[PDB]
Amino acid sequence: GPHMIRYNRDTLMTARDAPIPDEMLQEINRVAPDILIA
Amino acid sequence: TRHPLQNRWALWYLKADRNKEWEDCLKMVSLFDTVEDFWSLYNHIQSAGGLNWGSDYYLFKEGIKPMWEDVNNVQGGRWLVVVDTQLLDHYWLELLMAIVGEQFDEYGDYICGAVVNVRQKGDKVSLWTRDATRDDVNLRIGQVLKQKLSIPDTEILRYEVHKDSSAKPRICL
Ligand SMILES: C[n+]1cn([C@@H]2O[C@H](COP(=O)(O)OP(=O)(O)OP(=O)(O)O)[C@@H](O)[C@H]2O)c2nc(N)[nH]c(=O)c21
Ligand SMILES: [Cl-]
Ligand SMILES: [Zn+2]
Ligand SMILES: [Zn+2]
Ligand SMILES: [Zn+2]
Ligand SMILES: [Zn+2]
Repeated sequence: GPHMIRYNRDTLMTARDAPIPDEMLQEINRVAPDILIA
Repeated sequence: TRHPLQNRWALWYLKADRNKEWEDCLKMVSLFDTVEDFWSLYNHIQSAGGLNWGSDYYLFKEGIKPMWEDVNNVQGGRWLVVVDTQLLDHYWLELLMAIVGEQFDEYGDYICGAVVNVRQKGDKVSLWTRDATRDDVNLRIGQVLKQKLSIPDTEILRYEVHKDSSAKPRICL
């Protein structure tokens, strides 16, 4: 089988981007509306 | 563009409410399992430093509740980092990147999740691990933690056993 999938800090930071997926928006607004910034 | 993570992670949020038991303040917010969704979530929720006092974030592997009582945590413990706002945000985000990026070498299976507590007395960032009896594993995890978060050698981190928290550090680094 394949190796563990890893992302070092530089790779994650470069990948950092934009709207969020609507499903995610729905979930945050429904259970934790006060933390949402969107 | 899709970059899958090794694990699927759940963000939980605890909003203080003096008229609720602790567990009833805890809510699972969203799950994600790609880098893109990790950043979408992080970029569109309140930073740890921006949370009201008494509030928490938890980031735990799918299927693990962020509770001492969870079968995955009951024999476990946490590395604890005490703070005293940019420093707190930095500790939290560096820790999140280290865990979702699987940066704990061969000990990733022992990672349960991370916790940030926002408190007037002093904010806390913790890394929960599976087995408090494995000093070798937890020491290595602690060393990566201090390195990734740029914690000074003079700040002595404590590894605390959950069973004790539920009722003195087992390890110090
Ligand atoms: C992580 N956790 C916290 N609690 C409750 O929350 C308290 C710890 O609360 P806390 O872990 O959020 O830290 P805090 O800085 O607020 O604690 P303090 O320094 O003692 O003031 C415990 O006394 C429990 O009542 C918990 N209660 C249960 N049953 N299970 C848990 O996993 C759990
Ligand atoms: Cl950071
Ligand atoms: Zn390879
Ligand atoms: Zn190999
Ligand atoms: Zn998925
Ligand atoms: Zn940082």
